[PDB]
Amino acid sequence: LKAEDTDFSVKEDWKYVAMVIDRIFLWMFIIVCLLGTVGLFLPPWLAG
Amino acid sequence: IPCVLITSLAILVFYLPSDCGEKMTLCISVLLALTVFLLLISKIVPPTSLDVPLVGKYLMFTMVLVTFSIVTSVCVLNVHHRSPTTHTMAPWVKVVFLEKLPALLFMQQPRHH
Amino acid sequence: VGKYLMFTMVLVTFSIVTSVCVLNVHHRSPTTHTMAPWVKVVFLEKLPALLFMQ
Amino acid sequence: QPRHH
Amino acid sequence: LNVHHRSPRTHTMPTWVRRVFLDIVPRLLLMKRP
Amino acid sequence: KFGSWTYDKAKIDLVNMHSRVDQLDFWESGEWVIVDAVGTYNTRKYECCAEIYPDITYAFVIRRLPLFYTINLIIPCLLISCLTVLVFYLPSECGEKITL
Ligand SMILES: CC(=O)OCC[N+](C)(C)C
Repeated sequence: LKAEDTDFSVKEDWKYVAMVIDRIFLWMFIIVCLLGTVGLFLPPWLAG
Repeated sequence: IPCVLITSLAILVFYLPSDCGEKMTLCISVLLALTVFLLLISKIVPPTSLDVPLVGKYLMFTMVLVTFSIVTSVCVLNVHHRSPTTHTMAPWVKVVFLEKLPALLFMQQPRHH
Repeated sequence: VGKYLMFTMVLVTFSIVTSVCVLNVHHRSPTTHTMAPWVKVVFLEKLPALLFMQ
Repeated sequence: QPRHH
Repeated sequence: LNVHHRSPRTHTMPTWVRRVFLDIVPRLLLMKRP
Repeated sequence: KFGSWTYDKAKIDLVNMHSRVDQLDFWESGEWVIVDAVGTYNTRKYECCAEIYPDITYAFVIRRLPLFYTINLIIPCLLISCLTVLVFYLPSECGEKITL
């Protein structure tokens, strides 16, 4: 049981690392998506 | 008839358990089918802007609703796959979602343990 | 042929609805649901016998 | 391979 | 997905990865472990 | 661009009957609107011929009414584009990220 607990702990660490990578890239993609939509879809409102 | 049949499946995603691992399939399929039918109808009618067909207005409204449902399904899935090793439940979350809101909806949590 | 296709699409839509309901029933545990006595007496005794499930 | 066990 | 399905039987986590992605980035993103 | 083909300015000359294109009996289309429609008088020399050939050029400035293509292209595109970031909020256990 002790060995199982240690291995489960390491797997949990890997899972948390994956979650953190998802969160950072979610931040970046939200920023890029909003910035790009404003940059490339603002001009269309200007002309129309 | 195809549009009505597709639109009748829009609400099914909210009765599908998070464990089956198939919410995304259903909601994405509904959205894409509605989009295809909207495109077909656009091909049929003249490309004029004096008024919008009622059927097209309905399909567009349903598409907005299904996009909202996809977002909500993603959030529900994220909530469902949470553990003490990664997240913490705030006390307000308990007092609300485990006590009050279930009572309003006639849910009656078992709380056997 | 078109009439047959329409009829079958209606049936398949009904099957999708029923499959959502069946999946919902399948993923039930005591931690979240309690089985009503009528559910027991019907679905574990009577209907299975009618269907030769044993 | 770690091959711990 | 590749990072998520790692186990001690298949991989070893570097010390710097542990340090960074359990101390620095999580705080910078306003997320804290239990 | 309208003009005489075989008669130079010294033989046939064009006169603007009136600057604006007449739209009194126009049949509105429902997709475009004529913002401006003006005829301009010009003369120019051609490498074919030693004389000056006049012409009147009409420019039709037409504006598109955007509701149709808005509804049928732009908003479906935005609704699909709103889902691009959701994959990063989807847990890895649910087994549906690649699908989305
Ligand atoms: C003389 C003659 O036929 O000219 C034709 C070409 N154009 C219209 C440029 C003068």
